[PDB]
Amino acid sequence: ERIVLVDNKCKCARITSRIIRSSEDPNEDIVERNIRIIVPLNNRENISDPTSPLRTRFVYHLSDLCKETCYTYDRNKCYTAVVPLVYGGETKMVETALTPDACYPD
Amino acid sequence: IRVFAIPPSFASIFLTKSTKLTCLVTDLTTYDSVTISWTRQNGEAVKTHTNISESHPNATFSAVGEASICEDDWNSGERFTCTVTHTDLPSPLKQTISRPKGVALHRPDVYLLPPAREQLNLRESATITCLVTGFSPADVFVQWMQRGQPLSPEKYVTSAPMPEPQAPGRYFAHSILTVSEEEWNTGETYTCVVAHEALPNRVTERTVDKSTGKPTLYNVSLVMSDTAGTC
Amino acid sequence: IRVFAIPPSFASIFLTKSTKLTCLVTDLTTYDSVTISWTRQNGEAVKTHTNISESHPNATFSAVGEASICEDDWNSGERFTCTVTHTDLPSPLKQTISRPKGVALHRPDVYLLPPAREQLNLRESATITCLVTGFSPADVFVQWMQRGQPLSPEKYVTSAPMPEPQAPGRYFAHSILTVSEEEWNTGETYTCVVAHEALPNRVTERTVDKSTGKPTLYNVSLVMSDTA
Amino acid sequence: IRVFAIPPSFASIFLTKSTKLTCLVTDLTTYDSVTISWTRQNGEAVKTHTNISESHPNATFSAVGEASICEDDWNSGERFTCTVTHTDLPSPLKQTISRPKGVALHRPDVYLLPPAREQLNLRESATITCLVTGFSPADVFVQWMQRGQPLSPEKYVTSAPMPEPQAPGRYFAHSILTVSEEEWNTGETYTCVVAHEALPNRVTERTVDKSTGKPTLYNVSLVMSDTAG
Amino acid sequence: VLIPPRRRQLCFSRIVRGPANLRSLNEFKEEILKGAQSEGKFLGNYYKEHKDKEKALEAMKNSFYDYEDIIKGTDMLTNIEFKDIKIKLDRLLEKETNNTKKAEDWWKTNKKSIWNAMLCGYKKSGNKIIDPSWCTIPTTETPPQFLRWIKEWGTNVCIQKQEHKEYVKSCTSEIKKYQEWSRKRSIRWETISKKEPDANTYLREHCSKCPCGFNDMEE
Ligand SMILES: *[C@@H]1O[C@H](CO)[C@@H](O[C@@H]2O[C@H](CO)[C@@H](O)[C@H](O)[C@H]2NC(C)=O)[C@H](O)[C@H]1NC(C)=O
Ligand SMILES: *[C@@H]1O[C@H](CO)[C@@H](O)[C@H](O)[C@H]1NC(C)=O
Ligand SMILES: *[C@@H]1O[C@H](CO)[C@@H](O)[C@H](O)[C@H]1NC(C)=O
Ligand SMILES: *[C@@H]1O[C@H](CO)[C@@H](O)[C@H](O)[C@H]1NC(C)=O
Repeated sequence: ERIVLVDNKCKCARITSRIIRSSEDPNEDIVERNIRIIVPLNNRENISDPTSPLRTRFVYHLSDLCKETCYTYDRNKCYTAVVPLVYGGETKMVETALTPDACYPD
Repeated sequence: IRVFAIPPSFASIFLTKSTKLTCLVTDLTTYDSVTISWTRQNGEAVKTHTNISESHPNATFSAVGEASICEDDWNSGERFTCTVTHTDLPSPLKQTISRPKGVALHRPDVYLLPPAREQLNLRESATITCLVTGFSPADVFVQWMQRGQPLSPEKYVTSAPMPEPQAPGRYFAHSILTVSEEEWNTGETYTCVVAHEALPNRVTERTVDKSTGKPTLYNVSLVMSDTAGTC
Repeated sequence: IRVFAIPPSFASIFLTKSTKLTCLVTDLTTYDSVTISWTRQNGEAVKTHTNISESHPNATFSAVGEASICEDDWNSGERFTCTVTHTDLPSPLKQTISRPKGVALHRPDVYLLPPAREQLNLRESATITCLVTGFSPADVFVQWMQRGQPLSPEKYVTSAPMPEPQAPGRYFAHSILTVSEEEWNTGETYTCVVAHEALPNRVTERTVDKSTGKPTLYNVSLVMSDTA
Repeated sequence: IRVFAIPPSFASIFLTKSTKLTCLVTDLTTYDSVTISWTRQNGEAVKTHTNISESHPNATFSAVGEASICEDDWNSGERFTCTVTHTDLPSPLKQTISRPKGVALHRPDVYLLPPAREQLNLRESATITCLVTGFSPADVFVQWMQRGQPLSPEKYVTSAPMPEPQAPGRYFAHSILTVSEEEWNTGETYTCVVAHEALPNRVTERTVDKSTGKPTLYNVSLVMSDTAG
Repeated sequence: VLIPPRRRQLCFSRIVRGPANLRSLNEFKEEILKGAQSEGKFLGNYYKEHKDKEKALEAMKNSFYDYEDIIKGTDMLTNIEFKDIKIKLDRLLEKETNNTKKAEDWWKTNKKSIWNAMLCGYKKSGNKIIDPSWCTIPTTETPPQFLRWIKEWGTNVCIQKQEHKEYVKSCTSEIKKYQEWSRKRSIRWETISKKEPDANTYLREHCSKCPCGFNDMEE
């Protein structure tokens, strides 16, 4: 019976405007919008940049996500950044894997 | 007069995009009689010693072998033997090195731990340990960074892989970096990288600062606006 | 043809609870008139010797004679030598075992780092790690005790003492112990016993618990409005 | 005349890391160079006793005889006998003492209680009592260490072991480290080193800080009136 | 000894498995051992459709006897299951009751062997009716299946060998990659060598599903 209005994965939100029938008598049925949000509490400010500050503030204006300052890594998407590496004095760029679990070659 | 064949470290395989074999002999008199040929499993020898570097502070002889071989050829399991004909050695010896057969591939889960609260209370130094757990093959490569600036190789010291007690196939590695507690108290981010085969693109990184390593306080300012937001 | 003395290290002394002295003969075959006697500077080599090893095809036998002596007396550097008289080599051979006084004594600063929250979140297994730093002698011995009972050496792997580049006179060693997440969330307390010579009491403990590292202050501030 | 034999207590063996076998004499007329000695099961000669007490003003001389022995012989049950040989003594007297046996070993439980909040408000001192309960036999050596350095015995006082009400064999003890609140408000280790025979490694520690405990202090501060309908 | 997945399929409550002792055996060990109604996730989650219905209940028979031997002398060697305090949690509480009965005298999964027999957990999620003949194994039966040395062995071939067998009957290197269980048979054969001559006959005649399995792989 749930109608999942929004499932934005950056600003994790699961607004479900599920209708609930009231008791045995209809015509007073209640409508409820369950904004289930999972604040990460640990993700960095610029989530793709690990060296950025920590998120001490989480704005969830529901108007924007109904229709970006990304917070939570999406399952399918891979967030990564280049890293410097030194082995014998050579500084070689290479891509990283900030979410290795979902970033296997597929 | 000891010569040892060094198996190809994955650091050279990946970052330099080449395979180099070094069967170096040290603590021997200089006669320049070394004839080093990296004979393969087949009769053909891929390459001989190149760029011999005798110059050292101790003035002892030092001949280093080289073998530029294909990475796929390495993965095929072909073995290579280094032979030394120096008169110091009583007889020539061949050092066969082979790529291990049937090694399982498992992701190197990288966990970065912050210095203990008590250690910071010491107000003298703080040690950050990057733990690499559950990886196969045993070979692994770890480096350290701070806000995009790699640290000196001496500042961070890593441990040789040892078997994982619960998973005999897997291994674990241990790398520790030390910094002044003021640097840690500043909140400077420290990032640890692990270069290993099992990873998707062979490199993964994790970072930690004062505010995320078992922090005492969670300062949240959660704000929601336009709760209704019908659409 | 040489005899290799085996000075039981601090790890062996602590584990076995007693000093069991052994010197092992290498590359020599058994001969008549074999002699063994722990001789100090004083010369009172009156120790009992028992369980003499027999000849080994590779000419490597122990000819071990075990003795019990105080820890502190050995720490004084008595320089025990098992005198061996053999037919092929008339000259007796001496193999001193003693503690070099030159080595310093810096107490370990053992730190117990709980499992990273990234392990617990994945919810498979938690790897407690004990960090032992600041000890000059390379003779650490780490035991893990859970619920006050020693754990088998199989469950944990103690890294060998390696040099610490940042401290020339001190070495460090770690000993990770991995437990099932369902066991760490149970609240069990794991104590990292570290046994070392330089310690004032020769033993130190650190306790790690489910709640050793916890956020002491949650500061959330929900701000719910109706307009932009 | 009469002699006293003093077996080494757990504190003596532990505190000095050596076994001291002192044999003092009481009610003995003073005379120069009084000879005393111990004897083992084999009767081997003892180390030349030294540090003999002087002649007391009360005309009673105390001849103390100490011999250093290996802990293995005494902890194996081998018995020692003290013999006194002197011209003043009518005849030698033999007193045999050994490690008591037959007592069931029980692991001490070292619970460390932080000072009461009431004591802190007085601002004068704080008592960090270390509770060593449930151990047998009644021989424990409780010590205090701060930042890995032993604290002076003047600061901490340890009550003698006493029987525990719940069980007969079990005993308990205490150890109170009086420290100024200023030394306690700032986090300090204050480890309670407890040495006892039954322990796996003969020692146990319990650290206490102002941080230890301190349940998570949630501070939910939610503004909800922004909604108007 | 080759420990099966009894390490995890045992889903003891936190109280018994943890350091905390139990207050009263009549109410907490009482309610905690039944508290392992969570020992009903075989058909609840895993065996719900993976295998036939009978095997899911057969796995519960394995847990029950395992549960019984945790209470008195199993062979796990772990501070939470054997050499553990949970066995002492029992002895401590009964001994507190004036030695009213030894854990191995009564309450040995004999006096109150029935429990729920885990069938509530079986029924809680799987919701599959238990046949009357199937309802006597999750509860007590006189055979103890010999101290887990030859029951956990009983379970090895019930799945860990017969399903690889039927895979083989269903690349050849992967088929030949099922011989490492043949070397692992040797050390456990030594273990049993410490009634019937060897382990093979036990599978042949004590066991029912075992004769399907090949006696020896031998590549
Ligand atoms: C900081 O956030 C910005 C977006 O707000 C991102 O910066 C760019 O991200 C793209 C995405 O692949 C990269 O290709 C660019 O290289 C990034 N910019 C630069 C200057 O490198 C990114 O999420 C964060 N920036 C960085 C450097 O990680
Ligand atoms: C706690 O949160 C409030 C509001 O969110 C903020 O004003 C205050 O500074 C925070 N305190 C700390 C110690 O972070
Ligand atoms: C805590 O959060 C509040 C609200 O965002 C902010 O004003 C304050 O500066 C923060 N303090 C710290 C120490 O992060
Ligand atoms: C608790 O929250 C209030 C209001 O959010 C704030 O004023 C106060 O500083 C906070 N106290 C802390 C974080 O200790």
